[PDB]
Amino acid sequence: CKSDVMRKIKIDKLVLNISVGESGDRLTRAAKVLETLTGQTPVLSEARYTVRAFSIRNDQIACHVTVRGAKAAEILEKGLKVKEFELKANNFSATGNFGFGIEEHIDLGLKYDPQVGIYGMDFFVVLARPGFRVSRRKRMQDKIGRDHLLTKEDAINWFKETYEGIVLNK
Amino acid sequence: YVPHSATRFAGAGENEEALRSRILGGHVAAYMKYLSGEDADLYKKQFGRFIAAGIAP
Amino acid sequence: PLSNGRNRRTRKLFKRPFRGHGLSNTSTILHTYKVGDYVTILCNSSIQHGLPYKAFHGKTGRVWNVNPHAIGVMVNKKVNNRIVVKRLHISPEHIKPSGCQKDFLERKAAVAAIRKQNIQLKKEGKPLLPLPAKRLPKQPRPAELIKGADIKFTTVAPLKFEELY
Amino acid sequence: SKDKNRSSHNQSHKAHRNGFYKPKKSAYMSTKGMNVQVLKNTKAQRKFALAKKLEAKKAA
RNA sequence: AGGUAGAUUACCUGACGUUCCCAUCUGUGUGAACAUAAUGGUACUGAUCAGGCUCUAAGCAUCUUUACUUCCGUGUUCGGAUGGGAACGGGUGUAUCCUACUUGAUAUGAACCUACC
RNA sequence: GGCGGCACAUCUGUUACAAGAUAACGCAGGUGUCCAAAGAUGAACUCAAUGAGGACAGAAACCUCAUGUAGAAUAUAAGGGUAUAAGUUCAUUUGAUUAUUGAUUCCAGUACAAUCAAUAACUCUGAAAUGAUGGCCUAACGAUCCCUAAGAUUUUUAAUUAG
RNA sequence: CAACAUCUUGUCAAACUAUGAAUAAACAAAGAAGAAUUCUCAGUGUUAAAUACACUUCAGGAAUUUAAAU
Repeated sequence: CKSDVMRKIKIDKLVLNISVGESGDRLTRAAKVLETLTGQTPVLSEARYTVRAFSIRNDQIACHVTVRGAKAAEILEKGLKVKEFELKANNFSATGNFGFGIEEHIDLGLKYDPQVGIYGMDFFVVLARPGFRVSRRKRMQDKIGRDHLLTKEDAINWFKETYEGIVLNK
Repeated sequence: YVPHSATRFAGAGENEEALRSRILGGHVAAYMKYLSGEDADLYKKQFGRFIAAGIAP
Repeated sequence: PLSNGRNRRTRKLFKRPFRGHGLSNTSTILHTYKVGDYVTILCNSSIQHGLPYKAFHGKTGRVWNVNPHAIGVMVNKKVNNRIVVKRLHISPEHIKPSGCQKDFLERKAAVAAIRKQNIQLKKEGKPLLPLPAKRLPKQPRPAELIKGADIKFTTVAPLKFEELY
Repeated sequence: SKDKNRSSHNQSHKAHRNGFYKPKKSAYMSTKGMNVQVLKNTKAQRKFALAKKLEAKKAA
């Protein structure tokens, strides 16, 4: 009857972002791989500050998407298995999140084209506890307690159990 | 008398019977007769006290 | 040399009170003003619509008319060598209930209480109570005795000059 | 030939010779621009009392 | 005791921890339809399997902050007025008004209508 | 005096002296514009920055969490105002309309111009209370005569039939 | 080393400010005609309806007390 069931750490959101420096064509292709990877259309992102060194303020630059629930679990399994569950101990944020990046989208090899080329992708995993709604609800918006909030080490133990992947301290 | 416009009730689309049925718990009644058609544990989980109290859809 | 703008020289006049920004009170819009009341014009810069002129800030006026969203205020203005009557229509966000007659209003209550008793005493035969005494400036204090049993003495003399460095 | 531009010297003394003319009591009792419904109520009653008073004068 | 609506708008805020839920509140389950968005995360709707874990509320601390009180200090400054003093610069005496910063002590809310325990 | 400048119509802070008024060819600056949205309304969101993380990616690209009283943004000069907004995004729309009053600001209590409070229409947004007669406020401008456009069908009558 | 944090220290602002005087500015200290109370009371309108409330010479009318209010 212990209330530990209300402290069960779980995934609440997984964001995949494809940030390219060009607008058009390539972005129309980078957004198409995320529709196949996740099943839902992504959202395009525009530049915040224009810089001539990067050849980039109203033009679409990136295309990210967030998946939650059971769908985010298998996509995390695919992304983690590319790294073979080898995540460094420096990849965990102090807030309890962690992330990594990939170079080649493995996607599908049956129908592959050189038009889409090769894209790199990043993964970010946002954990939560049952009771995190208090900061997101419209009415009576409050702050989660310090003890309820996760930490860097609280995310490490969760990652070392549900996937058994060891954490490198090199 | 409460001033209002009739474009935000359960109608505002479909017709009056769509609003009238929802006033009579039509959406709740159609839920069980759909949930029971698909599964039984799902029907028990959602309407646990409805089944025990004997309220037919 | 200044300019003739409507809201000239309001860097400090129209600034909000320290930690007094944002919305105003709710009693500001709930206060019930009636014709004949005394009000104080206090231009609230947070409401730029219907803002009264900066010359009437702090002026005390009398309510002369009540309108659905604005309250009529009638104040006195000083001109070259005469005084003119200024009639304004001001929303409640810029006026305030004046307390000029707070002392006067309680004196009327004190007299009305005594007078109400004088109609309970004359017909019943008891001697009638008098009205409260009128206000007077601080009068010369009368003679009195000071006991020598609970008294104490401290001598007073010029202090020897001591340097602060 | 420059001149002195402006001075308030001897202006308060001039203003207090025939001092600040206060407005009369008739200035505070004006009723122009008052509430429309309040004005209608007053006119409706003043016409009711006037007709009644003039009828009694007519009878005698 | 709790919940809804409030008025005063930090004695009501912020940080570190702590205490119950018996009712209520909350978090909690689900996505077929109203309706929702890239995501049932928000909002929407249907429900009651579990929980006081966070909320919320009550309290702790030589706690920052905040609000009152003495002190600072009749000190700075100031209105009136010399054939007063000084080469200036500035600064008395007289009859008057008298802040501020700071430090020390106290507090950490009071209060209105409706329902239910 | 000339040459220079506009202190000539004008707005912001300061000089300026804790009501109002207020000098210098005093100081630091500003105006003759711009906007079918940058007007109106409804909804949603919260900005700058910092800390910790993620391939290229680094001091500056994009993504996530936490802190974040506005340190951002608000067409412009400066000063005021603004956080379930007045800022950003989305959706609808043209009240940036017609007619009549009474006031406030320069005021000589003249005109121009500006600022308001109502009434009678027809409408916009919203579920609604409300809001809307241009721009969050303080500058963004104009007589007599002349020319050039818009408006006066509501109603009142005459003639002929029936009473 | 520097740098960045944090605690102290010395000195400043007409175009900086929390706080904030002295002097001042505008009210009240009893004029629908010098107060008050009791009874009676009407027309419009607000209002869910009002006997509440608003204005109407503190609508109006009659009695009693009353010249008081730095």
